[PDB]
Amino acid sequence: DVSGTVCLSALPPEATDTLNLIASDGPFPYSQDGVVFQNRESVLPTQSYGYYHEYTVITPGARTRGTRRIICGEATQEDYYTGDHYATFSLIDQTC
Ligand SMILES: Nc1nc2c(ncn2[C@@H]2O[C@H](CO)[C@H]3O[P@](O)(=S)O[C@H]32)c(=O)[nH]1
Repeated sequence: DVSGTVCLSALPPEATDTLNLIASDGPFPYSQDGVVFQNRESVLPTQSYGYYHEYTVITPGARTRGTRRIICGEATQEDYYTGDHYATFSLIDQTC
């Protein structure tokens, strides 16, 4: 299940940077950005393979990719944020 919707303005600023890179088709800072997210745990709605893609949301100061990600779906404005490495997701509202 999706935890609710959150205003893009309420997420860390780096989430806005990721969304802007997704709108321009990169380039992305990590080679793992844009790979398929399989939704293996069934947390997001069931869809065909390839419907979802995952992108890193940079954690300031981290040496690794950390735990924040944006997951996009194929629908218009369907983007989810996770701050705990795919345990919970919120739908991102880009209008606020
Ligand atoms: N938990 C989880 N991670 C996934 C799934 N599909 C892809 N990933 C992730 O996205 C990338 C490719 O498999 C990997 O980098 P990462 O974010 S560390 O975790 C892996 C999935 O269904 N579940």
